[PDB]
Amino acid sequence: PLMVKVLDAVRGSPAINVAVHVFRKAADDTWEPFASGKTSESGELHGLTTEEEFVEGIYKVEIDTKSYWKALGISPFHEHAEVVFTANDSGPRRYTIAALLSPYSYSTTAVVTN
Amino acid sequence: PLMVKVLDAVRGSPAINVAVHVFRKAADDTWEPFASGKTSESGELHGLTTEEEFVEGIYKVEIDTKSYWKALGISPFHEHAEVVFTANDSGPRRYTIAALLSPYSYSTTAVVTN
Amino acid sequence: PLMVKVLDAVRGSPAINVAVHVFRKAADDTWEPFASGKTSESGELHGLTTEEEFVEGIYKVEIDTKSYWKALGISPFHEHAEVVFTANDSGPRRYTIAALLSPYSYSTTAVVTNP
Amino acid sequence: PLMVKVLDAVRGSPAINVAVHVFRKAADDTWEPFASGKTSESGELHGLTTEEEFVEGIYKVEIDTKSYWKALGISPFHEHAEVVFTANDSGPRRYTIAALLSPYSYSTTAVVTNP
Ligand SMILES: Cc1cc(C)cc(-c2nc3ccccc3o2)c1
Ligand SMILES: Cc1cc(C)cc(-c2nc3ccccc3o2)c1
Repeated sequence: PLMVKVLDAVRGSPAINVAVHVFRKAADDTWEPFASGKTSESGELHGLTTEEEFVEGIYKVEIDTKSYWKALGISPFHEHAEVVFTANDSGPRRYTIAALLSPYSYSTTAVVTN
Repeated sequence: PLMVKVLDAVRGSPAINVAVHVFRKAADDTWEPFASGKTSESGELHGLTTEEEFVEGIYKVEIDTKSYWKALGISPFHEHAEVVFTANDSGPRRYTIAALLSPYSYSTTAVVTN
Repeated sequence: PLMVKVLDAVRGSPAINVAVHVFRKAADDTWEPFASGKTSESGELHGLTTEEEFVEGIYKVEIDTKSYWKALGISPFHEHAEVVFTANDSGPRRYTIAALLSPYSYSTTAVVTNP
Repeated sequence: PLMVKVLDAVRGSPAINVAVHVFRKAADDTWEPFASGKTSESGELHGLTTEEEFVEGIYKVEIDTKSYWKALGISPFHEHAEVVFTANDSGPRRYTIAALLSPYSYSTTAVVTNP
């Protein structure tokens, strides 16, 4: 139900081997680790969770943009990109969190489908 | 070798049934029709051309954003979105022209891969 | 030294009355409240801090996009937009944090100048 | 009534010395040259036209992004960014055409105000 896709606006390519961490907000308002991985050669990270586990709640997707740029020998602005949203059962069932990265800028969009 | 993908930033969905026209720049500097179609339920338009036909040159991808918004009952700013680029044989072989649409704004990125 | 500007991609206008909260990473790694305000009729928020107070650190600029959208009758996707960055680590700079908002998408850019 | 502002997403700065050509659709459906200029050190281009001259029409703002990038040693993807819109068809408005540039990506937003 959750996929993350990352693109590099400088090179016009997927952003490969980017670390991504997902957290779920706990009842005490802290962020608890939920799932993680590294984007593939296609810039995608699949397999993070299951329908059973991805219950309604507030989630945060943290994308390690700084390490990505540093590996390319480029100084970037942000520490990371963070995407924070509520998962809602009464909306479509599949969430794609997309991010488009530049050194001093990023875009993120949610594509929510059935 | 050429795919076009269009997303709707207002609804968080693919932009479906969007008309797309591709032109190739002729020797006399006019734009000649090259290929066209409508985006699918996934917001994608595949099958526009072939490797044989997609020779080096300057191409323009025109996305009929205004009709898309009007069909949703929303007044938009732009007449269309236009993406103009040179196809280069010494780069990767597959070009994805992506567009992210809002009523008063759009983003476009090229993802060029092997 | 720190300004925030927010635009609305739906209406083609400044995003007015957007709440913004700034935090700074403390020595204990918690996010300490640093400054807050709301965007004006121009979509800008000025006067958050001073060059004396805006020391080196890791800052988080939280833009309350959900609270903004709900008021135009849009149930938007994100809770807020968070912009996290190291500031002033090569000496004082001026930072503009710009954000462009749509209900299911946003972008943010930093413009950094050396006075 | 017509301003263009351009930012560079790579450097986190205004995009300076960017050429901009504006055209207007003529009665014969050709693109007639309307105004041109270059962005300043602030990334802004002011003074393109006057409210008298900026009549209703379909306008195209061509931003010469390739010419810009080639100079920072980036071979970029696009030839230019084209922004095409109907203006002033409900009476005079003020238009800001903003663009955010990366070598393989750009975004553009319009801010439209009624004086
Ligand atoms: C935030 C943003 C900006 C742009 C120009 C494109 C996209 C985008 N999001 C995508 C999700 C799936 C496949 C292709 C996609 O392209 C996302
Ligand atoms: C992150 C972003 C993306 C785009 C296409 C535009 C802006 C933007 N933010 C602006 C604030 C004041 C004047 C012009 C502005 O343009 C900010």
